[PDB]
Amino acid sequence: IVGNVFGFKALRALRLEDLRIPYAYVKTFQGPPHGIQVERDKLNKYGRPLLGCTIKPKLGLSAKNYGRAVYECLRGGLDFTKDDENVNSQPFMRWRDRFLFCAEAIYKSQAETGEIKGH
Amino acid sequence: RSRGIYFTQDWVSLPGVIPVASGGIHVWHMPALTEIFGDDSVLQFGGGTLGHPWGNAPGAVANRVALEACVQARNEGRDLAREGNAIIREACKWSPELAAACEVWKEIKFEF
Amino acid sequence: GFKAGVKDYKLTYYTPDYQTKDTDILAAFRVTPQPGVPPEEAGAAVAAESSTGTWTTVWTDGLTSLDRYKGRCYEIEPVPGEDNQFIAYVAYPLDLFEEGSVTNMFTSIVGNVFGFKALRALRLEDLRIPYAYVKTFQGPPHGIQVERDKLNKYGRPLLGCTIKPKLGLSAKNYGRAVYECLRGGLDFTKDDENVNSQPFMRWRDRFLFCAEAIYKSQAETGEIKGH
Amino acid sequence: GFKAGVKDYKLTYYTPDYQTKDTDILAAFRVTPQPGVPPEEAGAAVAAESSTGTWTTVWTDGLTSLDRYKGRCYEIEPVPGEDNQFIAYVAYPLDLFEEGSVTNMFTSIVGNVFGFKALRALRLEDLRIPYAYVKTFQGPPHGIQVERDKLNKYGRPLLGCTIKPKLGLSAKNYGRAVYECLRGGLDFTKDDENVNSQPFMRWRDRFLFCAEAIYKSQAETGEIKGHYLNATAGTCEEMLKRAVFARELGVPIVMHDYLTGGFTANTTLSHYCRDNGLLLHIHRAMHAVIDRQKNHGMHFRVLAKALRLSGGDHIHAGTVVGKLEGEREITLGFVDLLRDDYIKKDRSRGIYFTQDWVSLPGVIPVASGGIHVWHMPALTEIFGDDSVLQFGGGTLGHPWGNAPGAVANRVALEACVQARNEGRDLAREGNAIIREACKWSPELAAACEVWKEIKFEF
Amino acid sequence: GFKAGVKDYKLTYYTPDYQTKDTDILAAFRVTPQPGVPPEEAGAAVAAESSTGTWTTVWTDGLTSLDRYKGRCYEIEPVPGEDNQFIAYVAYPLDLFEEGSVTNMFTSIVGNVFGFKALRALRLEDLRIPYAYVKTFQGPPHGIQVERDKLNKYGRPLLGCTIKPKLGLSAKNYGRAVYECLRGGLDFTKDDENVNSQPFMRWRDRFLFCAEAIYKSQAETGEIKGHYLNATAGTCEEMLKRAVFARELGVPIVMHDYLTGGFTANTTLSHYCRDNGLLLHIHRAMHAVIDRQKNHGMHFRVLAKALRLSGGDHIHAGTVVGKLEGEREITLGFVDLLRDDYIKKDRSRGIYFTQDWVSLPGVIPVASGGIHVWHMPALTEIFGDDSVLQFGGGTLGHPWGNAPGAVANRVALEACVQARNEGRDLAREGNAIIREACKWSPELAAACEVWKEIKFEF
Amino acid sequence: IVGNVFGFKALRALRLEDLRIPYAYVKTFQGPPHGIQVERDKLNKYGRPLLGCTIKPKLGLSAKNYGRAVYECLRGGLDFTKDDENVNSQPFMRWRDRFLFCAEAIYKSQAETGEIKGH
Amino acid sequence: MQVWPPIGKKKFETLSYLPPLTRDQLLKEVEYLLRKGWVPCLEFELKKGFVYREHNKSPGYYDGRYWTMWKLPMFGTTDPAQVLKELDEVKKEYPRAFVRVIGFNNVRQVQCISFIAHTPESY
Amino acid sequence: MQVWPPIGKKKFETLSYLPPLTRDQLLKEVEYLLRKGWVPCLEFELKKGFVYREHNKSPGYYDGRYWTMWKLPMFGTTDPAQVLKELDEVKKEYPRAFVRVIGFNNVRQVQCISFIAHTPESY
Ligand SMILES: O=C(COP(=O)(O)O)[C@H](O)[C@H](O)COP(=O)(O)O
Ligand SMILES: O=C(COP(=O)(O)O)[C@H](O)[C@H](O)COP(=O)(O)O
Ligand SMILES: O=C(COP(=O)(O)O)[C@H](O)[C@H](O)COP(=O)(O)O
Repeated sequence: IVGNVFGFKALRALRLEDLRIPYAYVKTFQGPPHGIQVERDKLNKYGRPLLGCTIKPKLGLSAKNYGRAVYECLRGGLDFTKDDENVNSQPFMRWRDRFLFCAEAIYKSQAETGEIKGH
Repeated sequence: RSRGIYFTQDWVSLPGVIPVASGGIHVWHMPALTEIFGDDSVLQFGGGTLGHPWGNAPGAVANRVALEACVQARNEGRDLAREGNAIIREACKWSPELAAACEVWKEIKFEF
Repeated sequence: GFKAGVKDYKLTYYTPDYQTKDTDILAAFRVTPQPGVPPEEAGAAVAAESSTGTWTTVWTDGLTSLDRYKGRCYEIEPVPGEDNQFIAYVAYPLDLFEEGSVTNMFTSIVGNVFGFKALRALRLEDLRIPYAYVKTFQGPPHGIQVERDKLNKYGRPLLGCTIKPKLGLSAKNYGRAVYECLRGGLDFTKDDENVNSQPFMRWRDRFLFCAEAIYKSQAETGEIKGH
Repeated sequence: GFKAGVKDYKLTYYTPDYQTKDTDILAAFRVTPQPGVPPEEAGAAVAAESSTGTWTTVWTDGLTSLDRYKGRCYEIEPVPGEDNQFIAYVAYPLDLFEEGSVTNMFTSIVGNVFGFKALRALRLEDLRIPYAYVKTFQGPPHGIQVERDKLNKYGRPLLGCTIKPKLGLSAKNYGRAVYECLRGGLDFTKDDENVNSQPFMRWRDRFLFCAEAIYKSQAETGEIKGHYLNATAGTCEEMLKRAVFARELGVPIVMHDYLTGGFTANTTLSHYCRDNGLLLHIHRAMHAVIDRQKNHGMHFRVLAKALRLSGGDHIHAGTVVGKLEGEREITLGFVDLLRDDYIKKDRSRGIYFTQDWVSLPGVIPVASGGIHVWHMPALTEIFGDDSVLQFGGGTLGHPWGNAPGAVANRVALEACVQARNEGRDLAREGNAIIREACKWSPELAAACEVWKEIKFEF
Repeated sequence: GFKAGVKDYKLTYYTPDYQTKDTDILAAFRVTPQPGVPPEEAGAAVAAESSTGTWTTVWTDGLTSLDRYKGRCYEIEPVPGEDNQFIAYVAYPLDLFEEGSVTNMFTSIVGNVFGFKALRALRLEDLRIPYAYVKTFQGPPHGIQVERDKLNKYGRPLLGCTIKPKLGLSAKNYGRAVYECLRGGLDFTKDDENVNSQPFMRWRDRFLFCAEAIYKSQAETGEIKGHYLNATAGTCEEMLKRAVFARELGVPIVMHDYLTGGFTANTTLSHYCRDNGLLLHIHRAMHAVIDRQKNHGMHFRVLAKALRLSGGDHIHAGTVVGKLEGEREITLGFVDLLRDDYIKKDRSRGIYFTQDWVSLPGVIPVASGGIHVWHMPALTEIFGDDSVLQFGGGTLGHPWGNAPGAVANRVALEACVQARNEGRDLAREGNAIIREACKWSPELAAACEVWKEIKFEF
Repeated sequence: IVGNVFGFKALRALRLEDLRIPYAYVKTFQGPPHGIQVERDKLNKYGRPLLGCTIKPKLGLSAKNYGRAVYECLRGGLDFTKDDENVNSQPFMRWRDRFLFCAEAIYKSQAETGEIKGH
Repeated sequence: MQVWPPIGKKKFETLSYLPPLTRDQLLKEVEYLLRKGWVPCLEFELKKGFVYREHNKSPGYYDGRYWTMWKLPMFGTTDPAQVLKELDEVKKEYPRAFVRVIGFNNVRQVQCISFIAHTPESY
Repeated sequence: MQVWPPIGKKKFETLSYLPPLTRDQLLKEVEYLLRKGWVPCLEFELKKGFVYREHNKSPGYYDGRYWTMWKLPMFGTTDPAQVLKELDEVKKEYPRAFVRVIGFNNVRQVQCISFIAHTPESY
């Protein structure tokens, strides 16, 4: 559907607005791992929008400050915190570290509030 | 087509995605937000939280309350877009966490 | 000392005085800003949102070193028209990037910034990959030299033919076309982009009839054959 | 056009006009040539044999680009005496080296050249690791910052004690010593270099009695506790068998001597420790064999750059005032090379090259070698907080035992830090800071009497 | 009675009356002590610090038996010339050492005792490995026996050639060059030590193009052919990735640099070599750093024994004549140790102890280093038949090229064999068996004109 | 059945002569991997006894000389050769080595006799 | 600058960040549920009032997620009166106990609101 | 020969083996912290002022390491005075908390100093 037809020299510009996926194709898909239903029932959270917060600055936080920051945000009322999109594994802060310090913080805020928490 | 919806789409029980709103939002956005996405949504505040004068725990509290304050008001039968700016002022009264954040992001509007 | 609130981007992320480093990834954005939006700001806007920055002051910036890690906009170049289009030159440090990871590099310099309501539009033209960054990459598994040694082909451009119709052919029909092709003198045949494995033709049957056909013609022509 | 036969080295491999590139590995050899052998030649001899060259003309050189790939000697520096010793500066291109591979880098710049009949002798002093090369390395699995976060330890040097006797103790007897040690106030205990698994004590029994003892004292002191578990081994399979069990006990830390194990064995280990969350402790067992002499060898400083990229959380670094040798200025040099991000050419400490590490984690220097309580302001002035200082005898030679030996050390360490923090000069008041801290600490005072006259000074 | 305090090493470690057990490990250290440290004190310092002692007294000595376990300096030989270098005899009980591991054995014996501030210089001349320890080792993957029978090659020295230039050849030129050298008469070709996997030439490529060439030359000549493939790598994953592929390619030999590679990885490599029948060649890359000097380091002998134990098919063994150092008698000594089941004491040869190997396979020594067609008979007389003679320069530098250079050496080798067998003397009538041989080979004769008057003498 | 009864003090000597293997228990076993009929159809020999020979000396022969005698044995007309009970893997000859020469030697005396051989 | 408490501030999900709900408000939520078409259901807990993990700990497995059910969900029910009526009765027998009001949507088969109605005295 | 007690010796990292410092010394540690361009912040805890492991146990993992943040790191503080002011303050809100004075390096981005500044009373 989009492999080449958009570079077509016999046009000025092309854009794909909508795609109708038949339902017999849709059925060769698992799709979402969980869906809006399971997500809510796993976490026990109902009747409101969920709340998160993306940690700042995008980059340049070290793992230990990541987690003190998560702990902070999760405890004061947020259902979720989060890594920025650019946050992956870099010199300033390697992934595994982040994961461990962040898991601690997850579970410390969860005790603190009695609310289910997810970084 | 008013919505840019070209075809009819049937999903045959495939799970839904929860949409995530996120991007220069703050405590004052909260009711426009609740009215647009509804309950099935994830509302996301980095600036909105990591930039509250009191810090992260509070910024959290500010948004969590201002969210809640919306929910109940809609449920009680208030209109969120006509009476939005107020459910928040009424809410500034009980949260010192909230009220602080509305003074700092008093008159930031993302409009172009 | 930490003061809550919105400030301009230009103050931290526009440094016309900056001297790029050999370690910096160097971005070249062709920017069409909104009415009102000055060069320096929409320029800075760009470097902040693609790196460390945010739409308000956040306190954790104090915890780390902005100077060590912010993407800067270091040069704006005026571009013909009005429009008021321009070329904004952005330096992101090494430290911002996952080693060996196009994925981290594109998420970041191109994750979000193109969606700023505050531009009409925005194009990434070119990126100076600093070499210290290259070195973290395997890149091609062989490369130009190595391919030629392995096939033993030298002195001329190489020759391929993608099979048609793009879709709708059988596994056996494929390598029929592939054999008649390769034997006539093509270095390669190919699968069209579109073909992977479908109802009309499951891959492994394809892979099979192609290989029978890769070789029947290699030994016929005395020439190394691919598909 | 190809002509068969011997020519001088100097003609292709001596380019005094060359401008080093930021991609070049920059070698600093202290060369003592034979009688007759000119500078330029023995200089060139060196770069050829460590890179692309050969003792005769070979034709295949025509097949490739010498200019693109030869190590060159670009500078000779005269050195005091006759002798006729000198410093020959060698640039090898990037392209010559396996990415991420100390092993390829040392094989090559140091494979063969030291055996030239045509020198009396030869020493590798320093190597400019170009950053584009650094970037191909994981290096330490955590680094200075990360270790401190994980243990939660801040503001002071760290404290270890290698257990004794080096050899001959039981598994159960080990972690007896380890527990009485850790509870008295040590951040760490360790396996001696020598202990791996022997007749008197098979490792996994050790690992077991140590862990029971790691934790009984953590919960007693309210303080995070380690014991260096040595993975160091015969084969690579065993070596991995040992840190797995460690991974599995919950234990913060493992050890490996990197040079008798080898940089290959070491790199696998620093790779596994990052993937499994293990601190890596390095002994430099067997070094002084390589590093002791002024005219021939490899300066410790190469051996410490090379460990930094192979990878490790801690490396022994010398004691200065100890039983093992290591002079002050030279020692201050390689501690910043282990530690810092950028290190400026410093000839008086022996840094021959500006060294940039462009964000590689730092390794914490470990001090350890016949030191005790009175050396502790020398230690806290010499290293700075950013160090493990380590007390074998200095803890199990304390008269009242292990929990008191350990106390004596922690307070005297604390005392120096309060004293420093408050504006006092550790070179000029430390003896008195110790005397002071004795009135308040009976354990300290005891270890002060046994060791009131023991120096090591040649 | 635990008495705290510093005591003389001599009290527990010096034991002039000790009778050694057929199971100890014995060491001969060439000690040059500082000024005003008595022989006996430096001897025991050396013996304690490599075994069980430390610098002050520890009470955990009482939990075990120091008698059972301590290292003992059991003799002091006052030494010729040097004032006042002596030779210290130390005995290490079997129980000290872990089964199957050179690393451990090199960790206690050389871990620190060489950086000792109370000495001027230390060097490890000889190590007597008991035969009950030797028996915890696989050793060589194959040995001189199996190697010969696998390849079907008998009655002469083996022949190789190291490809040049060291670095900078691309994979495709590597293989055309191997093909060339293997077809014209060589049993073996080889990668240089530095050849591992780099930008100019990635390992896998090299392996494939080189396997082809192996098998093309083998058909061409009817002789069994073996190119040496470097598995030396940054990580044992990578070292193991390469032998697996060499495995799959079906080719007879691989290479490892053991000292840079290092011992854990090396004995891992030998295990995979005896488990999948790969013969394994060794390079001693860096050896010179440690063995080169007379006063301080480790003699090549000690590292020769280490290799036997860890495993290796071939080990480099110096050329005597060629461009890098190594002297005959001594060079004679260490060959019987890599090769024989039994070497009696023989001090004329630098053979400190009697060494029994209890059937452990022998290593084939490899001569290699500025050798050429004229060296060939000195060579045959020194090493004998059980040896691998290696010519890169010697071949890749013949005026006619690689096939011929091969032919020149192959004939000049052969020409030696027969003459010795016929009853000629190779060192008195050496230069002639070659001139007589120049008469029938135009390949040979050409090479003697080009390397007419190159002599490596210093 | 043979665990302790041979040690009773009240006994001077006990020998187990035979064991009735009830058919019910037989069935939980696989027994021989191929058995007589099946061996014979693989090796393709009928009508006579098979012929074998154990390599001599018991122990002490090398991987090559084993295979050299293994070829000289098969070719001249044995259906089998064979390692002696004590041949296993030793400092005089390691197994992976015997196995590999002995296999050259089986197939070579195969192509030479046109009978099937083994060792 | 107000420091938020790290104890004494345990929460109950949707609505627990506002002041506790008055009976005009506990009514007004019940009406919404009914105005939307949900079915209301009351649940309660006497033991551990927040979330823990005793019996397993793998991802998204939690404990204390379930409470005990008060009777049957209220199919039939049109008045919000009759709900708080049940809330009165469940307090009146379990005063040392957490009570939650929930409501289902039967098409989607999820809980669409849930909010605390009653606590012990302090927790 | 004296016995170091196996109970009742709970410690708090740097300085905790020294006699408790007077305010003169407490201000002196702050002055050092400010003099080397670090940035002071106060942390505190009420439940669990030692490390344990409940929520996982793998190498490198511990719980209790994070305390709660007292407001914000003091960016732009110059006069060691201002640190004590906040210290006293947390003491008044929580006499029975554990309180640490911690100094941030922003370049190295690790805590360059961390010493305990108040205990409750009983344990
Ligand atoms: O990182 C941010 C900005 O954070 P904040 O404004 O909260 O500082 C964004 O939320 C998303 O990554 C942008 O993507 P999208 O435009 O889809 O949300
Ligand atoms: O065993 C000791 C001495 O112990 P102590 O002096 O504590 O009894 C040391 O920790 C290292 O062997 C020193 O070598 P390096 O210079 O390599 O650290
Ligand atoms: O690379 C060469 C020189 O080759 P050529 O002289 O044949 O060009 C050497 O043979 C060995 O690597 C040196 O090591 P050692 O000194 O043990 O042999």
